[PDB]
Amino acid sequence: QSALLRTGKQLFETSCVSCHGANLQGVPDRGPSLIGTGEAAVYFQVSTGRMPAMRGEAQAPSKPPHFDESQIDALGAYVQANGGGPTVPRDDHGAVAQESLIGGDVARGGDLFRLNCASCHNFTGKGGALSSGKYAPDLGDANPAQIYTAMLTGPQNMPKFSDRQLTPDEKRDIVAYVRESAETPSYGGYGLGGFGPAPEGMAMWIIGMVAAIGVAMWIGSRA
Amino acid sequence: CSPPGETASSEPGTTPAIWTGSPSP
Amino acid sequence: GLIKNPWKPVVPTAEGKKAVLWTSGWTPRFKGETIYLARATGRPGESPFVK
Amino acid sequence: CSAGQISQTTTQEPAVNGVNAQAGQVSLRNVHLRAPQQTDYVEPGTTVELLFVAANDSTEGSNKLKSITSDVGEVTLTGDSTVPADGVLIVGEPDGQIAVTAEVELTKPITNGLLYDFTFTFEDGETTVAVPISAGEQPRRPVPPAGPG
Ligand SMILES: CCCCCCCCCCCCCCCC(=O)OC[C@H]1O[C@H](O[C@@H]2[C@H](O)[C@@H](O)[C@H](O)[C@@H](O[C@H]3O[C@H](CO)[C@@H](O)[C@H](O)[C@@H]3O)[C@@H]2OP(=O)(O)OC[C@@H](COC(=O)CCCCCCCC[C@H](C)CCCCCCCC)OC(=O)CCCCCCCCCCCCCCC)[C@@H](O)[C@@H](O)[C@@H]1O
Ligand SMILES: CC(C)=CCC/C(C)=C/CC/C(C)=C/CC/C(C)=C/CC/C(C)=C/CC/C(C)=C/CC/C(C)=C/CC/C(C)=C/CC/C(C)=C/CC1=C(C)C(=O)c2ccccc2C1=O
Ligand SMILES: CC(C)=CCC/C(C)=C/CC/C(C)=C/CC/C(C)=C/CC/C(C)=C\CC/C(C)=C/CC/C(C)=C/CC/C(C)=C/CC/C(C)=C/CC1=C(C)C(=O)c2ccccc2C1=O
Ligand code: HEC
Ligand code: HEC
Repeated sequence: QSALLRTGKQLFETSCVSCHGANLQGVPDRGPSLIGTGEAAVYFQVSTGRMPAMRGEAQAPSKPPHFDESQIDALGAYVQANGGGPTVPRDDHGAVAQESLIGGDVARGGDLFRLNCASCHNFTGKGGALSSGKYAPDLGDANPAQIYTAMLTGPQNMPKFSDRQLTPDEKRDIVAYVRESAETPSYGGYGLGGFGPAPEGMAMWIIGMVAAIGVAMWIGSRA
Repeated sequence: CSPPGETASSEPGTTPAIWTGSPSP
Repeated sequence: GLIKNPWKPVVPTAEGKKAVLWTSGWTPRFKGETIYLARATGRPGESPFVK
Repeated sequence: CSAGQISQTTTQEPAVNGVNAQAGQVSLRNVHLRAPQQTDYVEPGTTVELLFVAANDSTEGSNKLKSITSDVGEVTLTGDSTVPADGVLIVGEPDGQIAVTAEVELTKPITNGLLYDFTFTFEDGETTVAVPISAGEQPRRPVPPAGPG
């Protein structure tokens, strides 16, 4: 659509050129070439608000989006027209696919996530630290399409998972595991963040031991 | 100390040959 | 009964039995044996590893 | 300390399979070979496709592409290989692109995984790239079912 292409260029020109160039070629030491990154890269980077970036540091954060859904489609169409690349999955009505991306095999998804994902995102997508100021974020806010395109495009320091390395059905199983491990309640009480020993040991010292010592003080005497 | 069996080389190296594979497990 | 020699040669390789720590699944069992880099499909059984 | 002159975000390269290259005043972005494969090699006599985008850093004048050569075969350029004042020249239609083309007639075999040298010559600038092969948005090819062993 030519209207969608001119709207995307018009949006791109006052938001993305300073770092990516007027012809999407990149501005050295400021931002990379966007040629061939595809609509999927635009969708992930703009729908999670990471783009436009605001400064250079170790890692660009996610933040509230600067554009709405149609503007994101326009920007993705404009970038797609310059080099192609992967696209964001759609549903019958041409909307970005969300529910149809939930795969049916969550046990396979969990096994795949633990092999490929939990090293950086933790057992249940709680986040983990990376080398020097970087970090794999908590996965609990990404929608299914965001998870899918994150695997598809390999953002910042996240490895790129092609549709040949992880087929679409494998990706859908992974997104089902990611979504279900975010929405499942804890079974044994308050989940304490899901990191395990460190918050459990914090809870013992600040709740259990404080209670036990306070009770000892109440029962015992001073001096 | 540094591990004695770990040094950088400057030789470029060649493309590996196609694997054929002998029989008899 | 607990004491075991770690360097007892027990692992078949292309040049004879070797101790466990010197070997792995990548050690050839005969000369020219073809060992594929296989990837985990995540489905237990039913071809867990493919080329 | 992560926001100094040596910054981790700002030197990041595009997460694409193609290669960047500086041909004088031309930026060569996303340069890659399309060459669907079946066995360990793509044999000589096959016609493969060389794709890229050429971006004019200058905004005053125009530029044109000549004489792409390689030691894998011969390259035929079809279409108007001129890149405009401050515009782009899309050569080939990449994987997800819904007519300048570079056709490579192969003389020695190529395989996905290795890099191959191509020399781009503009009327101002000329450089060698070492281009990869990119399967683009093609699906994973079936692998014959293994037996029981
Ligand atoms: C002797 C007594 C001993 C017993 C003590 C018992 C106390 C505990 C309570 C009892 C348990 C209830 C019964 C059954 C359990 C239950 O019914 O539970 C529901 C759910 O609950 C959590 O769901 C949150 C949402 O409901 C979900 O929607 C959401 O998805 C989920 O998100 C997680 O998962 C996602 C993946 O999808 C990730 O994306 C995401 O990031 C995150 O990880 C959420 O979890 P989370 O944010 O962990 O907690 C947030 C808590 C809030 O904190 C807590 O109350 C934790 C408190 C305990 C921790 C103690 C730490 C101590 C620290 C040290 C002191 C450090 C300081 C010392 C150094 C100082 C330095 C100075 C020198 O919510 C709130 O109420 C917020 C509003 C106000 C909080 C107040 C509640 C009670 C206490 C209030 C205190 C007084 C004033 C009020 C405070 C504001 C998760 O667990 C779920 O599994 C679980 O299903
Ligand atoms: C007092 C003492 C240790 C003297 C021994 C001297 C001696 C012989 C030394 C030689 C041995 C050497 C070299 C020792 C070095 C230290 C070492 C490596 C110790 C090995 C194990 C060991 C003996 C440890 C004992 C340490 C110890 C005495 C701890 C208790 C501290 C006290 C008095 C706490 C009560 C105060 C209290 C309840 C405070 C509120 C709650 C808080 C904030 C507690 C602090 C806290 C703690 C203590 C955690 O462990 C923890 C773990 C995970 C998450 C969070 C926390 C946390 O917040
Ligand atoms: C060796 C090593 C690790 C070094 C790093 C140490 C370090 C620099 C730590 C500080 C990190 C901070 C606080 C960063 C921000 C900068 C900052 C504000 C620093 C302090 C400035 C300062 C001294 C002045 C202000 C006054 C002052 C003293 C401030 C208070 C600082 C406080 C209270 C911060 C907490 C410090 C700290 C490291 C606590 C650890 C807490 C732990 C271990 C909890 C584990 C835990 C986690 C992590 C959960 O996710 C969770 C989820 C759900 C329920 C429970 C938990 C839970 O308990
Ligand atoms: C400078 C502050 C920037 C602005 C303004 C915008 N982008 Fe950016 N972008 C920048 C950097 C340094 C990087 C690389 C590291 C990173 O944080 O990911 C990027 C990355 C992208 C990507 C991903 C490219 C990939 O290789 O797939 C995309 C799709 C992207 N940027 C798009 C984009 C858009 C659409 C912007 C306008 C809204 C935009 N960026 C602004 C730096 C900067
Ligand atoms: C470490 C090398 C990683 C591995 C392996 C995986 N991920 Fe990751 N992921 C990593 C980083 C550093 C980031 C942030 C990048 C950014 O550009 O800011 C991410 C991001 C994601 C996201 C987006 C999360 C959001 O903020 O909502 C998702 C959904 C995500 N990663 C999922 C994911 C999956 C499913 C993985 C297994 C295939 C996986 N990641 C691997 C770091 C690393």
